Amino acid sequence: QFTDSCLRCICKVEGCDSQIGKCGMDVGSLSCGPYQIKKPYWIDCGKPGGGYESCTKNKACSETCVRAYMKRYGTFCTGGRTPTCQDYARIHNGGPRGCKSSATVGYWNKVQKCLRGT
Ligand SMILES: [Cl-]
Ligand SMILES: [Cl-]
Repeated sequence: QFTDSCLRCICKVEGCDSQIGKCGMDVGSLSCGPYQIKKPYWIDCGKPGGGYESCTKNKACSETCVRAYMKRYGTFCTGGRTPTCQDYARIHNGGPRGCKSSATVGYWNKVQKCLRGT
């Protein structure tokens, strides 16, 4: 299962409480809030909340979205194998195929340093 420890370390790498109420475009598309959720991710997690900006600026609604996204795409990305936090963090960063993409390994390494207290 996608755990609170996994979620917390994804939050930390994305900016977490410092991004409550905030959106930005510096990553290359619009990303909002403590988990830096983009609009297609909010569509894919089931459009929780009052709207994209309303949900993803808010920590609790963002966590509803992330949890739904991991439940929906985790075993999709792994092809049926039980997912781990490595898979969940890599699909947060890279999309539903992210757990297989070399481009998300660096992101997992940052999450894993949080899980190790580095
Ligand atoms: Cl793991
Ligand atoms: Cl790469």
